Amino acid sequence: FCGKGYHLMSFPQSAPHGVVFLHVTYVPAQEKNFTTAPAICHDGKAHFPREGVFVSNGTHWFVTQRNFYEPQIITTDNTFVSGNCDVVIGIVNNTVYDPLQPELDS
Amino acid sequence: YTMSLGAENSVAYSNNSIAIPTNFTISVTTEILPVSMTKTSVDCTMYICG
Amino acid sequence: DSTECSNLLLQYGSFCTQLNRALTGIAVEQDKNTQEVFAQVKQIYKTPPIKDFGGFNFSQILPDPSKPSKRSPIEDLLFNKVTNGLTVLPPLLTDEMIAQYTSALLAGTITSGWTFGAGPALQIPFPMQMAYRFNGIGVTQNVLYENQKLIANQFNSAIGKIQDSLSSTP
Ligand SMILES: *[C@@H]1O[C@H](CO)[C@@H](O[C@@H]2O[C@H](CO)[C@@H](O)[C@H](O)[C@H]2NC(C)=O)[C@H](O)[C@H]1NC(C)=O
Ligand SMILES: *[C@@H]1O[C@H](CO)[C@@H](O[C@@H]2O[C@H](CO)[C@@H](O)[C@H](O)[C@H]2NC(C)=O)[C@H](O)[C@H]1NC(C)=O
Ligand SMILES: *[C@@H]1O[C@H](CO)[C@@H](O[C@@H]2O[C@H](CO)[C@@H](O)[C@H](O)[C@H]2NC(C)=O)[C@H](O)[C@H]1NC(C)=O
Ligand SMILES: *[C@@H]1O[C@H](CO)[C@@H](O[C@@H]2O[C@H](CO)[C@@H](O)[C@H](O)[C@H]2NC(C)=O)[C@H](O)[C@H]1NC(C)=O
Ligand SMILES: *[C@@H]1O[C@H](CO)[C@@H](O[C@@H]2O[C@H](CO)[C@@H](O)[C@H](O)[C@H]2NC(C)=O)[C@H](O)[C@H]1NC(C)=O
Ligand SMILES: *[C@@H]1O[C@H](CO)[C@@H](O)[C@H](O)[C@H]1NC(C)=O
Repeated sequence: FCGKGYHLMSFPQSAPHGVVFLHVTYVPAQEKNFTTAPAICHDGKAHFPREGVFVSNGTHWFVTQRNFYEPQIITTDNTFVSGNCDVVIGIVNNTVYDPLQPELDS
Repeated sequence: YTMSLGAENSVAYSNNSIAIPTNFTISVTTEILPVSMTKTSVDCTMYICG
Repeated sequence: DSTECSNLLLQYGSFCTQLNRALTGIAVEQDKNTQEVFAQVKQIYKTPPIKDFGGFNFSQILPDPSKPSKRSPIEDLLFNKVTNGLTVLPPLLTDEMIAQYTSALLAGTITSGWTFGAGPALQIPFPMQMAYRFNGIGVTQNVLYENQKLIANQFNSAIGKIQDSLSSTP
């Protein structure tokens, strides 16, 4: 409706008997393949991304936002737990880091 | 000639692969929309009869 | 073919030119409408040969290779269910090219979700895409993943009911 791509903003310009809209949009570019999984199996529990997606560069698993590649460590702060690993089709085994875990250890 | 609908692009679909963008383009496009016409008035008596 | 009639018709001026211009404008407007509706993608996307979409069946909406018209069964049923100076101009886009445009749109929305409409087509598994759509309407991803077989079965049943309803209602 407001240009090709994800619409960011628009600017109006007057024209003889008309209007010209300059649509400023965000276009994704330089995409890269990654291996993806619906959920992460850890300690018999299924972890799902809170806002992003699980991606793998070949050996390690990360969670990133869907519209830009920004890999982050899969922790308990950006994932949520729902059920065990027996139900979700395609769940893979990976560790889930706990930020509180070094705190009570020390 | 027979007109080409477009360039063929077979998306590499598989059940466990995703494509994530690593960059972006800020694209500005133009959209021209007419708003008004010239306001014309015709005197019917003067047009038909002078 | 009467010359005397045309000579008398010339006394009325450019009425015939006006009517021909209006009809020409309508005729080009129909082609413009078809371009605006169906030709919204400049890439002709194709589905993969293996139809592994996590239980989702699209055979009733994807084009049938066995048919020479390269239409879907639903589109084939739709085409079967629709039945002195005058000329009928053919449309600029034929039915097979319009079907090809719809096939490209279907392949894009199945293999890439909404990414192909906003830029380059980014591949994504179809259950994950459905989970994204679930999050769009405010339902968590887990609900989609846990009940994926049920959702796929309901979707296939609904598509079959659509074909049956179109085939059974005049
Ligand atoms: C996937 O990404 C991870 C994280 O960037 C990579 O792991 C790092 O690789 C560099 C390069 O040798 C090492 O110096 C780091 O020590 C690694 N970090 C960890 C935590 O192991 C990994 O190599 C990447 N894999 C591929 C195939 O690209
Ligand atoms: C992911 O981890 C689970 C548990 O750590 C694995 O499930 C085990 O698989 C072995 C071999 O099939 C069985 O003998 C065990 O009884 C299973 N344990 C449980 C609790 O189910 C699972 O195979 C792992 N998957 C992958 C791909 O590594
Ligand atoms: C992601 O991987 C797929 C498959 O490995 C790539 O698709 C191939 O691209 C090459 C480059 O032109 C083609 O010759 C092949 O025919 C493609 N294969 C298929 C099955 O389509 C794809 O290019 C990769 N994506 C990125 C961004 O590199
Ligand atoms: C993302 O894309 C931009 C272009 O839009 C890249 O910026 C260019 O980078 C090259 C090499 O680094 C320079 O020669 C150009 O002058 C840059 N152009 C502009 C407009 O700045 C940027 O490097 C890309 N970033 C990543 C991480 O891929
Ligand atoms: C997808 O749906 C189609 C049609 O709904 C299925 O095709 C049917 O397959 C059964 C068994 O092979 C046949 O008895 C029917 O006659 C077929 N119907 C039609 C219209 O051809 C198909 O099996 C489903 N699954 C896949 C993976 O394509
Ligand atoms: C993906 O497909 C492969 C076969 O190509 C299969 O072995 C694997 O189990 C599938 N994974 C899912 C999550 O469907």
